[PDB]
Formats: sequence, structure tokens, C-alpha cells
Amino acid sequence: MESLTLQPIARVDGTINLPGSKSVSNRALLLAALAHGKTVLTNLLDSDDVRHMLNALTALGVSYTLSADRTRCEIIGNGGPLHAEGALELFLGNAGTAMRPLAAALCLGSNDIVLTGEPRMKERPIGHLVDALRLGGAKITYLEQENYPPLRLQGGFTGGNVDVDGSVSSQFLTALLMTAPLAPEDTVIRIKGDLVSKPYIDITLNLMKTFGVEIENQHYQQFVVKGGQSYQSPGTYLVEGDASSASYFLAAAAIKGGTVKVTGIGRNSMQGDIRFADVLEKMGATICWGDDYISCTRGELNAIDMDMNHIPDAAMTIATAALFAKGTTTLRNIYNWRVKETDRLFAMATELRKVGAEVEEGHDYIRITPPEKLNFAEIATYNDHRMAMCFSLVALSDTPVTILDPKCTAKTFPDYFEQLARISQAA
Ligand SMILES: O=C(O)C1=C[C@@H](O)[C@@H](O)[C@H](O)C1
Ligand SMILES: O=C(O)C[NH2+]CP(=O)(O)O
Repeated sequence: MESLTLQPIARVDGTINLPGSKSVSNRALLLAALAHGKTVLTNLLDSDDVRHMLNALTALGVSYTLSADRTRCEIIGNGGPLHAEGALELFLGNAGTAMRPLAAALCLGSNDIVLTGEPRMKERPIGHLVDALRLGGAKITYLEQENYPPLRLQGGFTGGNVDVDGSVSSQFLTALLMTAPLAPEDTVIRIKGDLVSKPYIDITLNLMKTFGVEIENQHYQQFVVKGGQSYQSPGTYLVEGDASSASYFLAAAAIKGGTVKVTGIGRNSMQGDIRFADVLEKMGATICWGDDYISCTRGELNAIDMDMNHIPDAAMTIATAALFAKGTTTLRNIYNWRVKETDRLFAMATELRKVGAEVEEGHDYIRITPPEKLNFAEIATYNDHRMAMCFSLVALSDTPVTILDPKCTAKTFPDYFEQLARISQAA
């Protein structure tokens, strides 16, 4: 299969202009499609996950145009719920930010649509969202395994009292929040127990407000939504650079800098992953904050032991950065790593051991003891963009690393290796 071998990188230094945020991009596209008016999105991410959303919108009849680099998108809002019949199949790759929000949104009114995706997506849970949608009136059928895509959506979500489990995925609540305002009746969304990864709910509410809708958030335990609302185009909207994508570059400087500055995100960002910078600071790196940048400068690197549920995606970057830290690092409260692009606790533990680390794969945590020196390994990537990006950091040592299926980074960051190369220096 395809592979890329990264030569040892002596030092990193430079500036990277970040690709757009995947989380913001897919929310903005769906809201723009539902909204009245023309929305112009700039700094939109061009990656597999966004392409699947764009293709779904095209299939649903939404009109839009894209600039040459696909980062500027002019969307003609539909002025209401999207519709299709005949069990139209929408193929969503392995994009959770397309699958979960569309699973909910397409329950408005009548419809006959099928949502499916890659094999792994048929193994990523969606039952708790389906349960909630059904409580609100939706008719949903599991075409294969109960609790997983593919789903046949036949509409009917009118609102009412809806309970949802948010203990493993915040995306189920996000999907309900974006959908409820357009339902004919008011909706009260009750969180069954605890809610995981709260920052993504804040991103959803932030985007909804940009598109003209606000709801009543009762300490994240219950959300009161008024029905009969309409989303409205914000005119021109700038998509923040991706803070999760930024993690690799900031960590690279913490390990081998130099100073690396990422632009497109700053202290005012709505993304929870900007807090990844705080972790590097706790490890001994220096961080500088700007309006539209975050930079990291090499200091030292000490192991840490902390809960990472607030930044599950960027947290993976700490797992490989730990190979360069002094002491044993423990990342806790990351059970949900198991239900993402791959089971990341199993994958991270397996690949880290290949370069020499002693690793304890806990059920919901990972403990990493770095080796005195890293060794060469051919890293398996599990169709997971972040496995490829996290392990690229192994090359900030005296050993090269070979990454299998490097193009898997395209899920969120097609140009990843060219960007890492941009800040890689020989002297
Ligand atoms: O709502 C979102 O945008 C996301 C939430 C989390 O599940 C993340 O793990 C996922 O990558 C994106
Ligand atoms: O980006 C990540 O690290 C995990 N994404 C899961 P998805 O966006 O497919 O729901």
C-alpha cells in the first residue's frame, strides 16, 4: 500500500496559516443550507469530511459555488428543512459531523433518505441520537446493525420532550440542538446523565446564534428550544482555522523548536482545542497568544498526568509528544477515543510500542513511558488522519519513521505533510 517516510527533522520553526476548522465548517454548511438568504463562507476547510457534506447538500438540491481552492463557498439557503424522497442514499464517508447532524436534521417534515458511509462509520454508535429523535416523533429504521448507520429516515420529528444520552458523544446533542429550532413544536432536551466534551456544544450554540437562533441552556443539563424558528444567513462568515490541526505544529515546536506560530486561531477562538496550548505550557513549553495566532516556543518537556476529555482530539498529539518528555505521561478520561475514526486507545498503544515506548492501554486512559531512544517503525494508521499526523512527530528525533497510508490525513488536512515540511529545518 501507500507509505511515506519522514526523515529526521533537526529543528522546527516558522508560521503556518491553518486550514479551516472541520467542526465549524460542517456546522456552517448545514446551517447555511437550512437558512434563508445567501451565505458566503470563507476559510472553509477542503477535506474529505467537508466534501461529503457538500456532496450531500448537492444531492439534496442545495445550490452553491466554490472558489478554485474550495475555501470560499457561496451557499443559496433553502429557507427551511432539506428534502428528498425515494430513499436517496447519502454517502458520508466517516464524517461524524455530517452523519450525526444530518441524521437529526433530515427528520424534519417528511422525507425518505438513507444515510450511510464507510465500513467504520457503520461501527460508530448513533443509537442514542436515534432514541432521542424517535421520542420527538421521528421515524428511523436501522438498515443493518441496530444502533449504527446506515439509517433510513422517514421524517416526523415535531418536537416535545426529548431525552438524550451525552455521556459518550456530544455530537448527538449537537445534532438535536441544530434541528429542534425548525421543528413545529417547542422541544425540551434533557441530558440523561453526564455530558462529555462540552466545548463542542459551545461551538454548536455559537454557530446557531450566528445563524440567528438562540436557545435556553440550563447548566448543560437541559436545553429549552422554541419551535417554529428560521435560520438566517449571516452574510459573510469567516471559518476559524482548525485548532485540532494546529496541535501538531505547536507540539512540534514544544519538542524541537524554535518557535512555531499558527495563524487563523487565537485567544478568542470558540474551539476547545485551543486549550491544547495550555497542556504544552504545563509540560514546559512557552506559549504566546494573539488575536489571530498562537505560537509555541521550545522550553522543556516534562510528562503530565491529566484528564483530557475536554480536548479528546488534540489530546492524541500529547500521546506522541510524550515520547520526548521526561517521565511517564498519563492521559485520562478518554474512553470516547474508542468510538472515533478507529479505537484510538488500542491504535495509539499499539503504534507507540512499535517505536519503543512501554505503554499501558487502560480501558479509558493511556500511560506512556518513553524509551531512552526511539527506534524505527512502520506505523499503521487505521484509516485515521490523526494517527498519521500524531506519528509524524516521531521524526523530530534521530530516527526516521514510515507512515502507512499518509493520504488518510485528507479526512481533515490534505496538505498536512507539506505544511509540516514548511516548518521543518535542517539547521
Ligand atoms: O462536534 C464536533 O465537531 C466534534 C465532536 C467530537 O466528537 C470530536 O471528537 C469530533 O472530531 C468533532
Ligand atoms: O477529528 C477527529 O479526531 C475525530 N472525529 C470524529 P468525527 O468528526 O468523524 O465524528
